Amino acid sequence: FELVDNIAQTAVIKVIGVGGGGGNAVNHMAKNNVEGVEFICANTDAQALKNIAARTVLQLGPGVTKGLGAGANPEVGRQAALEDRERISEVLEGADMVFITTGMGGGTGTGAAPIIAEVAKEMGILTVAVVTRPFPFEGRKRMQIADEGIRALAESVDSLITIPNEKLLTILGKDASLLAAFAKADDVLAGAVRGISDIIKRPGMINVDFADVKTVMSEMGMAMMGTGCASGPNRAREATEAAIRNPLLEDVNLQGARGILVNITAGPDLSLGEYSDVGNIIEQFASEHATVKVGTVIDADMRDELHVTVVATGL
Ligand SMILES: Nc1nc2c(ncn2[C@@H]2O[C@H](COP(=O)(O)OP(=O)(O)O)[C@@H](O)[C@H]2O)c(=O)[nH]1
Repeated sequence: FELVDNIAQTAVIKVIGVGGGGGNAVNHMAKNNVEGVEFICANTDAQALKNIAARTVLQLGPGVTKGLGAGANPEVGRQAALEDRERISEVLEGADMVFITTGMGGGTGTGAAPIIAEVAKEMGILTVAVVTRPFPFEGRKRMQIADEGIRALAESVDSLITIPNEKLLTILGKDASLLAAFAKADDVLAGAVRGISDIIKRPGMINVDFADVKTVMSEMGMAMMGTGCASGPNRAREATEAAIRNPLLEDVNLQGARGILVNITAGPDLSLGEYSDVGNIIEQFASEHATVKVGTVIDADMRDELHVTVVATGL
């Protein structure tokens, strides 16, 4: 309750997007409602890094690729990354937590991300990776590489949030279309990152800190998440139902999650009343052993709506 942690709200959070898709997702975040974090784009494609939101960029494998980017080849991404080990670390120093975000299935992102996680993880930084999985319409070829990297990535991250791009279609449905599909991806990834950092950076009346997060998140590996967003007299219960009922949490057995982290983002009116509801609903779907951390986020530039965001760790 009363006693807060060592480096609570103060935690220096960096967010790095690897490869193309990643850069896109990141640059989206910048030009959006994602504050308290330092953005960074890291691509082997020197070209891509030209003129982008994030004020910190890192070109990988200058030698290996010559600013031409690992032609969808993971190995080239991994090689370019190892070449830049030093540079990677220089960019990471001072971070309490790092967000490696990227679209798996490509070359830069796929092969480079695991290395970067490896670095940070060594520096003793809370390493969380938020990555997508090719849309069905991307070919088994690409979908094959994704699993591949994800397997490797998992080996060196405190936690790994997978996002089955398929599900995004589920949602979209009618308006499903390349533009929207990837735009949606961008958005969801932003949610995942914003989802957690906001809990640390923009606390509400009841708050969770870095110590709380470190717990449910440190070396848990393999996570999934889902969002809900209601409003009106029962925005609480509703927004929560919607969260669990989120497709992105369709085939997930919360009873299994060793750790569950929750985020309630609402106006200055978010009463303790609701908070209780949010947690009660959760406490049922969770395994009595599971360690559940529920926190509040405060947002003014938002009204009656109350968005809940759950994250199942140590799956
Ligand atoms: N969210 C999001 N995902 C993307 C975008 N572009 C591509 N992707 C996905 O992420 C993967 C990475 O592809 P790409 O960025 O070309 O790989 P890179 O070689 O690491 O640059 C793809 O296979 C897609 O499924 C984008 O703009 N946004």
